[PDB]
Amino acid sequence: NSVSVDLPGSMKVLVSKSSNADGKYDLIATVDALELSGTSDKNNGSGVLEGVKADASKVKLTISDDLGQTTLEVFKSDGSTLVSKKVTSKDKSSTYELFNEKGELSAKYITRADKSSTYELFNEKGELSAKYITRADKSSTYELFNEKGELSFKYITRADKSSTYELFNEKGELSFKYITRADGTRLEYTGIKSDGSGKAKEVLKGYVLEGTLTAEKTTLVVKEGTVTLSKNISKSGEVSVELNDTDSSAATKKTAAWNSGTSTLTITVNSKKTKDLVFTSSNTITVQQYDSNGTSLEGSAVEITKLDEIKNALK
Amino acid sequence: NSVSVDLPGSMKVLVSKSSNADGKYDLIATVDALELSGTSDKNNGSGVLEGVKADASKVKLTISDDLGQTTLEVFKSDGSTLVSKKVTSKDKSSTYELFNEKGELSAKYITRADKSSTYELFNEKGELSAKYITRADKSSTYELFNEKGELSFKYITRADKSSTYELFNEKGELSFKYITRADGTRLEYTGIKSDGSGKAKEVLKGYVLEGTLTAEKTTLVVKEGTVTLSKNISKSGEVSVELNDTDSSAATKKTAAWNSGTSTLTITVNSKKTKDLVFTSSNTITVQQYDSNGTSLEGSAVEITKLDEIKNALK
Repeated sequence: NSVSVDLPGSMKVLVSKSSNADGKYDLIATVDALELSGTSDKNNGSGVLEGVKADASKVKLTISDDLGQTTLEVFKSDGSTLVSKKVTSKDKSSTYELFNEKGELSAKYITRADKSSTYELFNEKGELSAKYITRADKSSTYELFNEKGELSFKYITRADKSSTYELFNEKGELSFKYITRADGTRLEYTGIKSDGSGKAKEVLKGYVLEGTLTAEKTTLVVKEGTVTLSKNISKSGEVSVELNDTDSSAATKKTAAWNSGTSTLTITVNSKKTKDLVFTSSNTITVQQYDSNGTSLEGSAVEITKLDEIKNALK
Repeated sequence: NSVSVDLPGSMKVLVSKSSNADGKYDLIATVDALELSGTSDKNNGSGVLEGVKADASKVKLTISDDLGQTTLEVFKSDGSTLVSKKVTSKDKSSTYELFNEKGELSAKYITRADKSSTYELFNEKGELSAKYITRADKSSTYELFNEKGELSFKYITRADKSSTYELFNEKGELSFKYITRADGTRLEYTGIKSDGSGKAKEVLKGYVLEGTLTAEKTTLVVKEGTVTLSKNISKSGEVSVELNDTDSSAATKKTAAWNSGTSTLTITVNSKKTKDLVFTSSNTITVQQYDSNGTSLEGSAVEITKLDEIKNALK
């Protein structure tokens, strides 16, 4: 008679209660349609079991002494050229390797305790041709490589539901990046140089802002007369806004203060606050005027629909 | 004064009501942060408008005479090397082309009336390196190509929520295919030859069926004594089941009939129905016995959990 033992990788092994003619315990398990058999010094279900299919391909199940991992190998009829290998741990992490006709690594799937995973594809040269990475927060990264193993393309989805397409030049350097936010506003970077500089544009509902990219930050600029509004976006997506006016008259010169907590730029002329520009979480801009004391806001905040309207607010 | 005209691709053009000094109508539109201007013989908003950015890159908007399509071209400062081209029709279909630094096609996105689309990526050689196709029923196909423009990989999702991974050999012939159904049962084909033949396995809950693949069909086989059960799956997923017994005694010989409408194989021995094997929509097998007249089913249908149980039913 036998005991059934649960193993990592949703497998079972049957161990004899009594040892055999040689002092060993007899093992049986079923993989695919095939009964594997083996023997072990231990009676806990650990050991090696093997079988041979009708096509003479071979299956080997290796169960570690503490039942902490299983290895399942499938071989061609020569007994040494791998078809597949699956290593599964007690902690539910596993590596699955797939081999091509030659017995060389063709694809590899890795899953982890956290439920994250990686899929890798390999070419005729045994080099990594594509990789898809899923993390536990739902986010993912897909990478395509070229004959030199440099990036040709990359697509990233995030938890915030943004997506990014990245294209790379012949040398594997980022050349273009296209970010689509969940709300459908976009950032687009073109002509990106080896140092991470290039041209930038932010696509908002009803208008576009233009500017430049450095490795440090994105700077989008709006000029009207002598005033220059600059909207800065760090690599991490943190917005900060500034204003400079070359007007030297204390009567007409605009200055401003940025409040990071309220995402609000407050414009001042001649010692009095004149308006608040709010840079909202919906990726809109609203403008609202202060009263003649520069002390309280009047009327209601007005959502900007056009770049001319931003320019108007800077006059 | 001007009239505003709605165009394909969510654009607007302002046309003068009155013609100009040369008998032409003046056109204005805004693309990105840039005011484009032009003139036309017509007063409907059709014609060509152009602008030059602060970096001397150029934008050209071509609006057809019947307002049936727009073409928006972005050029480098030379005025001829494309950065991007977007052709948009009245029927909401559009082609978006992206060019690399050299002015060569790097990526192309096509969307259609039906809301289906294709994304294409091109390599340094101007050859198709990857393609993603989304159809209107939600289904999609992703293809990766090699340096010879033959397939290296393909991933397909369907409306029925099945997925398929396909791997290809050095010559671009299918070598492996792994089908995962929505219920988590699987078909796996290995060692696929140029004629579409190879090894097959169906992964069911609790057991695996093995067999072979031809271009015609998948045949999974279960043998017990002199009886052979064959489960056939066409390329389209249509199941049919047959049984043959080499037993020559009319007293013990099994035969069977397949009912495609009820997905049921009915076994007969000695002129009496003995059991129904149902091949269910959940990709399970149930067995149920007939009474001693072979006329009505007795007890209840029992879900098979193991290959040994199928073999038992064939004894």
